[PDB]
Amino acid sequence: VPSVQFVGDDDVLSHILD
Amino acid sequence: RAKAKTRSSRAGLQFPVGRVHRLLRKGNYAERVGAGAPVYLAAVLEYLTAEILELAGNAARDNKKTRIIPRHLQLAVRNDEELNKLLGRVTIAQGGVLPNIQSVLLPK
Amino acid sequence: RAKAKTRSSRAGLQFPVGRVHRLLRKGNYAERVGAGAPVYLAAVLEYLTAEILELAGNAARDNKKTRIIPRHLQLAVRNDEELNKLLGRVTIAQGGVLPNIQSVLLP
Amino acid sequence: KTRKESYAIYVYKVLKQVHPDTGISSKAMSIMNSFVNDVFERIAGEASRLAHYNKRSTITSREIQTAVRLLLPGELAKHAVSEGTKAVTKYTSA
Amino acid sequence: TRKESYAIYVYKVLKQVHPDTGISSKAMSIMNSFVNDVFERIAGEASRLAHYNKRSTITSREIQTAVRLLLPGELAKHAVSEGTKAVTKYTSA
Amino acid sequence: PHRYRPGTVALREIRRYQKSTELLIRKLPFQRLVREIAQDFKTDLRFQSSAVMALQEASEAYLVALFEDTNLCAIHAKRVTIMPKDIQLARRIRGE
Amino acid sequence: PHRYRPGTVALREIRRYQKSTELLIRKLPFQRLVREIAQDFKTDLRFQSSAVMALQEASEAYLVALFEDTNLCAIHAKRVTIMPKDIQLARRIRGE
Amino acid sequence: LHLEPLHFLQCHSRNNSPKDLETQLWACAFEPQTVATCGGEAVCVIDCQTGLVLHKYKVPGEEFFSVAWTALTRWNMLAAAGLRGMVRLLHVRAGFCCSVIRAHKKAIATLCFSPTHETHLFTASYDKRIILWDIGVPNHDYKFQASQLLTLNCSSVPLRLCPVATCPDSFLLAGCEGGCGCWDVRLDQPQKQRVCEVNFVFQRVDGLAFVNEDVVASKGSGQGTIYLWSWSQTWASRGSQSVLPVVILAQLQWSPTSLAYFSLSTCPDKNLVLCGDEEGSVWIYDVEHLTLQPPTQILKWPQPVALGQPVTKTMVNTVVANAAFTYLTALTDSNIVSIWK
Amino acid sequence: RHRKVLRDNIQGITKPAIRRLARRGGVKRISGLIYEETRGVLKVFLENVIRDAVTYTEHAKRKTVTAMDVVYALKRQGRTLYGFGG
Amino acid sequence: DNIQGITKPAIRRLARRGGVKRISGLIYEETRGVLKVFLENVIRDAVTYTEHAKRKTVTAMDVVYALKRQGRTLYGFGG
DNA sequence: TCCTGGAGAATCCCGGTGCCGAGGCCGCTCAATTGGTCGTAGACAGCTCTAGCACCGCTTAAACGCACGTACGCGCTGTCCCCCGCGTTTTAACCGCCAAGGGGATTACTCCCTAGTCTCCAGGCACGTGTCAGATATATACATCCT
DNA sequence: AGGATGTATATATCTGACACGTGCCTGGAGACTAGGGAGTAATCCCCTTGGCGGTTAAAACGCGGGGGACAGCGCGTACGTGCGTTTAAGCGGTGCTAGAGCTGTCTACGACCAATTGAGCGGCCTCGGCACCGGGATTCTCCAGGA
Repeated sequence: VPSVQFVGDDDVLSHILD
Repeated sequence: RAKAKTRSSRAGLQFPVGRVHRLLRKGNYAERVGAGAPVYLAAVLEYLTAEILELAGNAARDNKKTRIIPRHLQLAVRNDEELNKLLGRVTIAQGGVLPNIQSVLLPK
Repeated sequence: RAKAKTRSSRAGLQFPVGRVHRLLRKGNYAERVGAGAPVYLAAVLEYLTAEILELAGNAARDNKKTRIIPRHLQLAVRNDEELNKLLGRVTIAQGGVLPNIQSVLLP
Repeated sequence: KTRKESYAIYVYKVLKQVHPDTGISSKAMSIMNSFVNDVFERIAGEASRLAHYNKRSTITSREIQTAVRLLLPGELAKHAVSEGTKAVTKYTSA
Repeated sequence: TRKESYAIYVYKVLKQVHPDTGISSKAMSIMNSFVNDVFERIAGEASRLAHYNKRSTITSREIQTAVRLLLPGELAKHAVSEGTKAVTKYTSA
Repeated sequence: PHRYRPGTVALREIRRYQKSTELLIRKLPFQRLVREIAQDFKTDLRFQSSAVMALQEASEAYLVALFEDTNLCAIHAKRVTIMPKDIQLARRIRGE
Repeated sequence: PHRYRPGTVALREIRRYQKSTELLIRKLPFQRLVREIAQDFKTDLRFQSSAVMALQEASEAYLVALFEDTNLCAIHAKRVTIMPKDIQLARRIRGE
Repeated sequence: LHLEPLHFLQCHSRNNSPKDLETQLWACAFEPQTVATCGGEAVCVIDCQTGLVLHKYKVPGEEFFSVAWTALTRWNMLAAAGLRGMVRLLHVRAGFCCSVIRAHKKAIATLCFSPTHETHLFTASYDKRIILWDIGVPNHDYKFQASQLLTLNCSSVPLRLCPVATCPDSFLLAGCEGGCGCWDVRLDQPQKQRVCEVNFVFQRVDGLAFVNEDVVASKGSGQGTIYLWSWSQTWASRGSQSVLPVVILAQLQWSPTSLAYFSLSTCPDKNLVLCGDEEGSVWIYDVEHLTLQPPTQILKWPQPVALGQPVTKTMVNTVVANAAFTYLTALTDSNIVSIWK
Repeated sequence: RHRKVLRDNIQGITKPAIRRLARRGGVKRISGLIYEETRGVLKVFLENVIRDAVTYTEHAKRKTVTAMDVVYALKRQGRTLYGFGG
Repeated sequence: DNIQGITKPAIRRLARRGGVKRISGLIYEETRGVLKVFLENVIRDAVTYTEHAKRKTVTAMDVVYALKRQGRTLYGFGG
């Protein structure tokens, strides 16, 4: 069973901007 | 036996010396409480009460009223420098604020 | 009789459970003091002392010194958000102040 | 209900002393009771701290007087001390 | 005469946290004052709670709630954990 | 029509509200806010009416005093309009 | 000859005195001041050395905190120099 | 149903703290193996296969409640909204938010689209309204000119919408706190404010979706039952009645909890009904072959390890799978996007 | 724990209400961002006070927050309140 | 006239520890008055405590108690 | 360019009417008073040993005063945008009313735990003493501020 | 980029303050008893909550515009920096004695208990001080138009 994987703001491949 | 005079009567006070003594003895302030402690504390509280009431009744008279509401107490406290210092971190319910507009904000 | 066991040892504490019990009793806090209140209080005080000393010793190391001094306690307290709130109205003797210059004063 | 205690009657007596022809609302009475309780707590705590600091086990009138001096501003402190001294002297007399 | 202080216990805690660190006289006095101040704060809050709830006894419950009221969040959490752990250990033994 | 110069009605409101004592925040919205905040600390909590009212009196007192300090700071800045920096300065000097 | 421009030595002294912890007021004048103030409250009074040291520590801490607040007020006023009105505003907001 | 756990992602942390779990995630949707998920202050676009979070959009203080994709003629736009009643349409592929619609003054419960003639967006908010928007075509500069087509008044707070399968642009069904209703969404009628046309009788309805073209799957709270009823037969049995008992086809046994806001979904190509429960399980019903009938399979909460410890207790709110049922997502109240293959 | 709590009751502290509070304090002109600043400050204040009040309520093993809870909390925060049973 | 013993450079150094870069010429008398008021309050409290103890000497503990009274708890001198 | 008159909106003042809470009275009960005993807290005396005050001399670091230049306080000017004021529409607070039950507040009981006490000893404080971490002094390399 | 000033560092010295040990003794721990506290169960009625329906005040939205925030500039002065002279603070050493600290006695004041009673509190009820309100007086604001 996979453990819970944390994905922080720096882990996102791209940020959506306004 | 003899008739009871009441300790407040002996001290010529209106606040309860016996009740204040009980409150000191049950407030866990010291293992022992002297006979003079309640008399002094009751006298002090009575004097402070007289001061606030005098100022508040003056305020009510200035406001053409015959009963003291919290506004009158607030005015009495905040217009007296020493009471304001004493009740510095105190907020009175339904008291409002003293009228005060800064000079710059008024029209030129 | 039986071999005496310190109340601190039973609670696994280094601070004096008995002395704390006496202070609570001889301090006019309540008519009675429970048998667990001293343990809880000693544990809390020991924890707070350990927490302050850890940061103070870190500050001492960061200055290449073996002994904690008031400056070190000041740095430890004022660089931790939570302790600084707890001792926010406390002045530590010989502690100095944290180095801080406002941006607009810089050239 | 269960008897609750308040300084309403005493505040009313003092009010009729200072201003005979005036009254007070329930909210003002609550504020005055709170004021009396607060000053009681302040002075009693100061007296207890004084007794502890001086390693004495009695709150005497001397402690209450020093607490009044410490807590209350100048002129209020002077008048309060005079009133308390007069009260204790009259009490001892009788 | 005997002037009681928390010096020995502070030294014990220091050797637990930093085994190779010493402490100066002024640092020791500051720590002693800190311990006494927190003692007074927690004890006073506990006394107030007992008086409010019409109780004549300061249980570990009053100390726990005093710690919660006084100390900030994470410090309060850790202090409550330490206190309850100490009480559990004391009761067990 | 009548178009009172800007600021006149502001001074009038200052006088009107410094004369009065009535609470200025509406009761039901504040009650709901109090319940929402209390939710995060405990669930299924009930509030005495007096408790909500005490919270509102204290909150309004605090906000009024804060605005007095903010106004003093704004006037210090040679201004008449209070801005977020004024509230921040007042709260910082207060120690909050 | 060489001459640092205004402000350079100011920053240098800021850094120097924030690095240190030694009392900045001279001890003898402060002791004289303390005794002079005390004599107005009770004549023929003696001071423990530690008492004057405690007074000086507290006074210096108070003044440094007040100067931090004063500097913040000056910055708020788009100024780099602290003036008496800055201290007055700081103290008024502090409740003094 | 030979389902295996593929990812457990924690990507909607508040304050970007890995320790945030209690925050609840509410909705997820597949782009027409890419899923958009929402909860807390962030909207996340996740690749269910690789587990990488492709895109994340944060708006302060918002608690997103619904996301939905739409294919526009050729951008697959993503709509998000939540606490503040503002519908935000995000061009995920391009990487920025195009426009914002200030649709409601109260929180927006959920959003939906349909194969309407074009670009329709029903928004159901707590002001007791469902507004139908025509977001229009984006100009050259990625700007939208939203129009209001119609306002539906509801007797209670709407929770989920499902356009009628056989006439998605004529009648709309919506689940509300007071029950389920049907609203006439035909554009040829002139009136712009319309009350519920028919209130159905089977209490709030916290889950609602069509299993096939004719069968509706619905549920409430505190009943332990999922109702299957025919749209065609009900509508034929309407007449002029405003209140109409539905023609029930079957009932499915579900957990007995009285807790609300547990939503269901379907995979019509596979004849599946999906609904998470308060224990974190996924109750699956193959109603093709179909007294309270049983679930075909219960996918228990596998208690994945978090911070070195198992997350033993949680709740799953939303479960969505692709048409081919190759990937199923279950959202929890624990800031965990459960992904199953 | 309740499941879907709408944390939007701070906006109930309306713009005119904040303006009235400002006017009682002697303010003449108010910037636009003052309203959000005030909302945040009020939220922080109420959070502190209500936390202390709920802590007293839990200690008393009670489920309703009495006015004395709030009075004690304010006294803790150095904000003594008169008129509710001081 | 012992308040003048608090020299201009002493106040300058105090300001420097406070992060102040430029100081006005009128700051000095204002600071002297502020310091005098603070000392008056603290020393009044300390001497009240000393009188209560029936002592003619002001101890560090009297000052500590006065400071704690005024909400300025001081560590490093007992208590 | 300024002032004055006039209208216009607002607020204050005043006489009439009504309503509900302040203010007084009644009955009861428990908290204060009185009378007495006992124990120890503290008031006072006597003694002693610190330490607080005074004084004096020498060194040298700090304060003081003056010069000088320039960085900044601030006064003025212009621009523009954003907050005020006011009309109109939308919304929901608020009042009154009814209804239900959750839980606070009280009462009776009973086991527990803690205060108080006697006894015994070891944990902690005072005192004494050795040595090494840090303050001091002098010399050399690195940073950087202004020309 | 260099000159100069400061800072940083590098080492030797020495030293006094930390930390360790030993002896003593007072506070803590063990064991025990006794009674008041507080937990717990039952009961009851108050107060919280929840809903509904209508009325109207308040919020909200928008529109026009003026005045206030804010940047740019110019000037004059007041404060930072440096240098040289003067002052007095700091250090040390000595001496004196005021009074803080401790001890012993003795006794007067305060805790405790029991009996008695009336002060204060809950409850109940009546009327007048204040909330409200409709009309007139005044004072306050703002703009047009003449002197």
